[PDB]
Amino acid sequence: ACGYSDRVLQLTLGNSTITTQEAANSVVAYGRWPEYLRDSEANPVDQPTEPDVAACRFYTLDTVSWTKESRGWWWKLPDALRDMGLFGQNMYYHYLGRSGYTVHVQCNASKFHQGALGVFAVPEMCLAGDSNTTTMHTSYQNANPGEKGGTFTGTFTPDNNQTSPARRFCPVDYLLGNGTLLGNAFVFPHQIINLRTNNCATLVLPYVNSLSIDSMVKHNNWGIAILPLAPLNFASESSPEIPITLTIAPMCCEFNGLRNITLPRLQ
Amino acid sequence: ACGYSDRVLQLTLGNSTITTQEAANSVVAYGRWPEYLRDSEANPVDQPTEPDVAACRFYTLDTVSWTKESRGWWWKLPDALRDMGLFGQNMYYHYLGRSGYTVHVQCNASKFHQGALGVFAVPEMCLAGDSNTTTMHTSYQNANPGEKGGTFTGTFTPDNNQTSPARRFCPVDYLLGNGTLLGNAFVFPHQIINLRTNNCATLVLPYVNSLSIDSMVKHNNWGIAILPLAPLNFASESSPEIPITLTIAPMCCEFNGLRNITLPRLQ
Amino acid sequence: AATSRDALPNTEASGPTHSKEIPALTAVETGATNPLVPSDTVQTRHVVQHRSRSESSIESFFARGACVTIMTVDNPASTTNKDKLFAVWKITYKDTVQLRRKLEFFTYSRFDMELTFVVTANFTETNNGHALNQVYQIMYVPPGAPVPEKWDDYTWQTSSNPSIFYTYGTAPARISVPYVGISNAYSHFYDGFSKVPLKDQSAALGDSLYGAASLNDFGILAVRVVNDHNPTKVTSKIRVYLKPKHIRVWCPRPPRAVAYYGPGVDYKDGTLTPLSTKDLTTY
Amino acid sequence: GAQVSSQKVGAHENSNRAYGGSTINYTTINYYRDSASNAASKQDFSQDPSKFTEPIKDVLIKTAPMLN
Amino acid sequence: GAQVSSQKVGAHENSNRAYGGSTINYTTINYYRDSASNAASKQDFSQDPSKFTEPIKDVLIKTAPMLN
Repeated sequence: ACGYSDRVLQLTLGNSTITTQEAANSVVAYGRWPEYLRDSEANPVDQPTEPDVAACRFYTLDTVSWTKESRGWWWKLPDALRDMGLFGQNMYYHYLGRSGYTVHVQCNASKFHQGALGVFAVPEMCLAGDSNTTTMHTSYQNANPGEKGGTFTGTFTPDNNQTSPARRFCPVDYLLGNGTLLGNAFVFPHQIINLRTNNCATLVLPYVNSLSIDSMVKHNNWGIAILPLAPLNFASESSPEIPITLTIAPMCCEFNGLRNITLPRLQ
Repeated sequence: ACGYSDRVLQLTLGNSTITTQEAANSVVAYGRWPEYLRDSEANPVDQPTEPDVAACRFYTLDTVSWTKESRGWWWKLPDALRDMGLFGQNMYYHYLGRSGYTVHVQCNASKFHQGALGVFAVPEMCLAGDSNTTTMHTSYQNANPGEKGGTFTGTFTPDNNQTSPARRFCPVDYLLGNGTLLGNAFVFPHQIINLRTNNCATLVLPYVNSLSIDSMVKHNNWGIAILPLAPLNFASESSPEIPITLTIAPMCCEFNGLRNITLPRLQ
Repeated sequence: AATSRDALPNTEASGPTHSKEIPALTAVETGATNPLVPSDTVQTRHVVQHRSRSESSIESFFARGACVTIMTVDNPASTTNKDKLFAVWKITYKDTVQLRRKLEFFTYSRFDMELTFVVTANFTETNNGHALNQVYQIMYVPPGAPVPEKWDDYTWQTSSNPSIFYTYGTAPARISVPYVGISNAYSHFYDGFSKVPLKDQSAALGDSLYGAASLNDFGILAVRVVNDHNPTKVTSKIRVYLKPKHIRVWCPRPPRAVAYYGPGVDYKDGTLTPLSTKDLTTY
Repeated sequence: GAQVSSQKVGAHENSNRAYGGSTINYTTINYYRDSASNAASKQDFSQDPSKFTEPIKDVLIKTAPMLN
Repeated sequence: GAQVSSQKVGAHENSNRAYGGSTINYTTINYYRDSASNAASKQDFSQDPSKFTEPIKDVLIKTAPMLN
């Protein structure tokens, strides 16, 4: 028939609308698409609140610059958003929050650039710290970078300061930060944005967790981790730079047990 | 049959529950009870968000002490709440907000005290300022007292400071603050808490306004104004004091056009 | 209906071609992997494939029973100046590399732990002595119950603590345990903290280690030597073998690449290099 | 309350029945009241690798061009 | 004189029958003539906590006022 060719889409969750044109026909985590909590598998007994449009819409976090020495970036979703409009305010106001997602990683170049960004959505992405003395001692304040997110590194560097430590993650890239080869990482729901072709990757992630509905302030679920597979090159020029920018949208979310406002020591 | 005598009630809007025992069978503003915006009379075209339980529940504002020299108090509802949980956060996040209410004015004494508090719910309660020079010049910061609310006065006192004025309302009590006799004020939806009998008054107020759904940050709707009709007396004692305390609950509310957060100069 | 012991879809025959059909060409961006069958990039004959995946099934992968831990305990002479040794191991597979890597391929798991005990024993000291066939008590002390103080204390009365009395030299003891998880699958990987830090509190009062969930998920095993202080001191070792029976797994995470370090995914330096050398142009 | 099932014999000579014809069964009896004590019945299934191999917001025909 | 009963399986994979359908049973056989020797059949009941919670010389309707 017509130009309804896989390459063009028009996401509209909430009152925001993405409309990409090099679009590599999107991924739906595990076939399973995001949905609300069926009474059959519900847990908490009160009335679950549902921001619906108030939250469900697309929130652009902040852009990351992408050079030659760029070694990758990583977000922790449940947290990554914590500010972004009402999904930020509802986030804290409740003890329990089950939320699904739709991550649209935006990044386009000219026909003359080259490179491939593997956008991997890892469920329960436990990245490893940096203290050869004690394990897991990584500090919260530091463990949840939010809107800014963290960034993979070249080679591991042990934190020696011990009068008082730096308590951060030292996520090495070839080991996908969680001590396990990147080349094998293509097992999680993912899309490679390969500059020649598509100029974005869209993965719809349905809430996955050992519990019906769980916490948010505490426990994280999905975690995005974008790594440059094919390093960026442009013309015999010292160094080129394109700006990768993700926009996430919390879908079918619901929260239980309203309280007083949570105010975590994020500083 | 049983003790389902008018004197006992059990309000449950949201996850909060009031259960008074001297309860004077409640008032429903104008027969009309609070409800959502029927498509037939809707106005703004986007999807209206509805906090439902997230907001609908009962929020206790702060208590007011009630002595002999007490001359009355007044709240501006749409505003009065502005903080109170999510109905506070949703309040600001949208350009339009239609909200209904259920004000339960709590205040009980012993069989030995005496007095009557006329709890009048005045729609569009425009109280008068205090500058015999310019009219309506009353400042916002000052015009919206929130959780704390304002208080009626004995006799009018003109604001003379004019290098720069005090810009406040000077609401006289016999004139219900809006230059109109109190004795005639029994025309608005109301209940007199008469210490001998009932120890609370419950008025359910359905959103009333010339518009389908209007603003909140700006335009106010209902305004409560509690005035001591029968002054408080107890035993040949210098002065007695009972503490009146209201608890409001925003019902069938909905808000349109999400934006960035509003942050009014309330200071 | 498609069980694990079926027989892979038989290879269909296929001759020449020149179609505008383009099986061979993919485009990995879609993340989808071309389900190309041998029958596509070559002319195949009609093979009647008998082979079946009956052994690689999630159930059979974990069909063997792995050694979760070893437990040293010993019965010394009454006159021993030191207190009598009764080992106490906290139920948690994460002690040995083997079963820990198998489970770790998957994000979540629901299994029925079927614990078996191969208990052994020798005479410590050079002294030439004798010992009447010892009997051991393997008391399961549920998360939160009181962990045993002395070797012979009240805690061992076990009025409500699932315990087993193994007589030395006999068919190795076995006790099946059903999914004892608080959640709906044991989370092989927990991202997030057990206590959120809150501004109106001291940095200490509300802190916690990353990845840690429940203080005592599975539980603890108290194992004593039940007999009394005997002149000939006999040390014993109780190797516990856990075999996940009725099991289920979710989200296929990539296998551990570098040597394990502690209960948390963290990794020590040095061990950081896993691969081997090979010339990009030598078979 | 016998649980008789068919084994998957590789048609071995004098095993009971094969290339001379016949089937092979084995009796089972759950003995304990607590299910988590039954013998792992090994009669497990097999799903299609699609929820991992072929997961897209559309459908993919192999003979077709990938990036339409 | 077999005593076959149904176990209360938690619909576990390859346990015999669950979310693919099916039930799970277990055979029992009283072996001793003296009843006080049989295995505690665990198929115990549950009464209403009323003879302890709600014990009154009348009836109590919850929505009603306690002290009438």
